[PDB]
Amino acid sequence: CPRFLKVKNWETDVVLTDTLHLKSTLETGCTEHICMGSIMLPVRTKDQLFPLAKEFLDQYYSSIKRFGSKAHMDRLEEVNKEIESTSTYQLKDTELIYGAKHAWRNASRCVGRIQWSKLQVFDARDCTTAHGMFNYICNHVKYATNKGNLRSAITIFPQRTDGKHDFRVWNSQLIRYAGYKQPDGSTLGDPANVQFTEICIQQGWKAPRGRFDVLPLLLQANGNDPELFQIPPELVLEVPIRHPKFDWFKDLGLKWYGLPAVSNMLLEIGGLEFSACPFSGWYMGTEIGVRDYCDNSRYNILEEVAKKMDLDMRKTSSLWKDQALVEINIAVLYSFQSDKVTIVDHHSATESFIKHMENEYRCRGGCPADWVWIVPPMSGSITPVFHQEMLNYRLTPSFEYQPDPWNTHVWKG
Amino acid sequence: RFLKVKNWETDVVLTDTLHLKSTLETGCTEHICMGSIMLPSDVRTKDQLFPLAKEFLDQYYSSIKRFGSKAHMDRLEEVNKEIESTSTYQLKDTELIYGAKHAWRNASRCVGRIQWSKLQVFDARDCTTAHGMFNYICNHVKYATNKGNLRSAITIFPQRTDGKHDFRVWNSQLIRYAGYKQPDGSTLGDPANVQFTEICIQQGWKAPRGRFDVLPLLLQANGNDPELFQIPPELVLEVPIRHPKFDWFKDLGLKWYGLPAVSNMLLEIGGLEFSACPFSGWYMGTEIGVRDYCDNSRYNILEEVAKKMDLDMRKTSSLWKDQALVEINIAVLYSFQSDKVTIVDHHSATESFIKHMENEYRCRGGCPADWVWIVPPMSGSITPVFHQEMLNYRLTPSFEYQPDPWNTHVW
Ligand code: HEM
Ligand code: HEM
Ligand SMILES: CNCc1cccc(-c2cncc(CCc3cc(C)cc(N)n3)c2)c1
Ligand SMILES: CNCc1cccc(-c2cncc(CCc3cc(C)cc(N)n3)c2)c1
Ligand SMILES: C[C@H](O)[C@H](O)[C@H]1CNc2nc(N)[nH]c(=O)c2N1
Ligand SMILES: C[C@H](O)[C@H](O)[C@H]1CNc2nc(N)[nH]c(=O)c2N1
Ligand SMILES: [Zn+2]
Repeated sequence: CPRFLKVKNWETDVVLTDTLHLKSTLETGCTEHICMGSIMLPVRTKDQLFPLAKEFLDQYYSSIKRFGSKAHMDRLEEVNKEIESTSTYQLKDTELIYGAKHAWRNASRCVGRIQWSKLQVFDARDCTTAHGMFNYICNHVKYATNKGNLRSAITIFPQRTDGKHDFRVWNSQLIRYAGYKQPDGSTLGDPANVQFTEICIQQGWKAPRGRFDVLPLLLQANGNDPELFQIPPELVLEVPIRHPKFDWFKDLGLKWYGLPAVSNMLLEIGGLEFSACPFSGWYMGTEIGVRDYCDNSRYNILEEVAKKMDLDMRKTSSLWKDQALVEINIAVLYSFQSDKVTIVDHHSATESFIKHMENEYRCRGGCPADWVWIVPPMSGSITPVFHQEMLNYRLTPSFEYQPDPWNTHVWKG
Repeated sequence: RFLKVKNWETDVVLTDTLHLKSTLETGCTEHICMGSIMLPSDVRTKDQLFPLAKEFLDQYYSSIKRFGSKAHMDRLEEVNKEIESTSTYQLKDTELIYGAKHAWRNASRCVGRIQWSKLQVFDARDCTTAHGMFNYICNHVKYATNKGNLRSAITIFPQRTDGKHDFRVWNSQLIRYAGYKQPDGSTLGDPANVQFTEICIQQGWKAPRGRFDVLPLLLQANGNDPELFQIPPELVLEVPIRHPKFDWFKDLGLKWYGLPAVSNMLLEIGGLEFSACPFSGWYMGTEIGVRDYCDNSRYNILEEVAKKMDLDMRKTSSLWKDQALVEINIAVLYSFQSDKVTIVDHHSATESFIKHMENEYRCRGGCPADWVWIVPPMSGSITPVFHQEMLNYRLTPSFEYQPDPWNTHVW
């Protein structure tokens, strides 16, 4: 724990000094003997709860310039009594909004954080049933989509109590396409969603069995068995994919949804755990064009595209894969822009992230960042983040991973 | 303590036990990960040296299936006596070769390690002068180049003694191009070599002030002041860069050297330190086409190529940078292949490394790997290493960074 750590940008020689890392609480997974930097995935008693609450409230009252005020001390007193009496406590609306914005600010794997202070927070802590969850999520989807002019948002459902009454969205993302495993081993739709699609089918979903079927919401309230709901199609904004020069690209039959919305993570604020907290922003082009379309384990279209460009596919050293990859990503950006749906290219997004990061070092004393996730999955070193040294550490409030609900849920019947 | 790594493309999970043998530290802690830091953070004494020797001799004699044998114990005793008596010791040829091959095997930032056992080791421990060093290095360069059919090699000069008599190659690579300032204010040649080029000039180099001037070697023997030598031009194989479809590409006047040879690292074996140990393999295309040619702080040619292709350079979202990048890298590979000079593309190299990883996990119980360096600087996720979890840890024998000699050297 040196008081100071420096990071260097090897393109510009800009050096920054991190002090924020001293406020780090959680573990990284690394030790002095091993680095787990590329590892994807490396109730609560009142004893451990009041320090977490106090730490959070101190940060909140500092940020509003009321540290040590009567208001601050009264709040600490109030939360303390509430914890020792009820074993938990409730956040004020202001503290909830602060908490969610800062969990985003602290998200070291997110390149989009220049936007963190612009987040619409929907307080759904009065929700009690799956039907109510469905209503709240429809409203979030409509607000966030904004007819293509996307707005960042998060909807926060009631916190965990004894761990037996959890709210969960079983979908990993609010909008996703179904995947179907055929008897011959082939896959229709999104191969990554085969298992979840099967769960949905088992729960009674009638699958149209096409290549781009929007999955139903599977929603769990208060620890009850989850229930199926179909998002109104008119709320699901989609973009057919075409290419500005290649007129055959449309006949690939590709489209994607406009709203990226993560729904399987846990929001921790002041020791409290919000197990259902779907959040959404707008896409960076490579997410679709590189990963969704071109991962071997996803739609995997590099082959067909390269064929239609008539590239030399007999030797990898022709770089036919790289050539097709670029065209596909051009087409995604082109399509979204043409239909006036918010999207950002990986050049713009990484450039903005560097400006954000430098701003954060100056005003906050640091910006935790995961290089392995921040660097885009194509053209890495012609973006500025590639050459930027980053320190990764964990601040709270935070977004955390949690087990998949189908592995832990106790079925009521 | 027994760690698992998962491939998220194939769902294959491997179990690493080799990390438990890790000696050196990572830079990371439980509170902060320094995985993206390029460089995280004086003789050895008698007491420090003998356990290092034993650890090494133990793994050597294990490797030849004679662990705990008479010859094993005999060698341990002999080295022990030699250290006690002379405060250092000398490696047997067999041990030197083993150690060098395993330093490569342990290089966590190297994607090319499937080749680790096929390394030609040149023992230059009898070298005493800078002229001797020059001769050894010329022979290395000729052997490794092999008229375009490259062969991996390392040349190992005398080990550090009291630290006052270090052998050093002052160049960071055996072959690189000069960089010059401008009254124009711009930069001619390789911008990353302006400082070194000035030192060469200050030491008396006659610079032709061109865009691709092979730098002279600056060689330091036995702690003496470094001396200048020019590598015979006919030993430095270069490749003119042309494109298989774009006839205008040759007009850029681009070329690059065929031999990638690192000369500024320190080789540690059994606690002994070899401060001058140039090694060489063959290029992966992206090294030249992505980094050397398109880094903004390097030859920075993206804009020029983009213009020749007549792409829309008004908006970043047209991905004109990305399109030019691919074409530049197509040309590099095409040029090397056409001139019959060994090169590997990033798809081929990363596929090899995945096979090497699986081999190492199966027969060794792990493979230390730095994902940040192993994933190529373009088209990351369409190479298999992107989806491969890797554990990074430090085994010896190893190649280590050391301070640049011009900051340490007392003249
Ligand atoms: C507003 C525009 C945004 C952009 C352009 C953006 C960009 C990205 C991208 C490209 C990723 C990587 C996704 C992946 O590879 O699976 C990511 C990850 C992440 N983002 Fe952002 N994001 C945005 C908004 C948000 C918001 C509103 C939140 C929360 C309130 C957020 C929190 C996170 C978190 C927690 C991750 C890690 C995801 C994981 O571990 O699976 N982001 N972001
Ligand atoms: C024979 C084919 C080889 C290939 C294709 C290959 C590939 C690579 C590449 C692409 C890098 C990254 C270099 C950079 O970005 O600056 C690298 C680094 C490295 N390689 Fe290999 N290499 C080969 C041979 C060797 C040999 C023969 C040795 C040692 C005897 C070696 C040891 C290392 C080390 C220590 C690094 C890290 C160097 C640093 O930290 O700057 N490699 N290799
Ligand atoms: C570790 N990868 C998790 C994963 C795999 C496959 C697909 C996804 C995924 C599916 N649909 C939407 C997303 C959106 C991710 C995201 C979230 C947010 C808030 C913003 C943004 N630009 N991107 C991811 C995630
Ligand atoms: C951290 N980057 C150090 C650096 C910066 C700029 C240029 C270089 C460089 C220059 N010339 C040759 C190299 C060769 C690296 C290498 C070594 C070996 C043994 C094999 C290989 N394929 N590639 C690197 C290295
Ligand atoms: C800051 C970051 O660590 C730095 O730019 C690294 C990234 N990955 C790299 N990977 C390789 N192979 N070579 C490099 O020089 C670098 N540079
Ligand atoms: C094993 C490795 O950590 C894994 O493939 C990571 C690499 N970097 C990533 N980066 C982003 N943004 N998203 C990802 O899913 C991944 N996957
Ligand atoms: Zn680490």
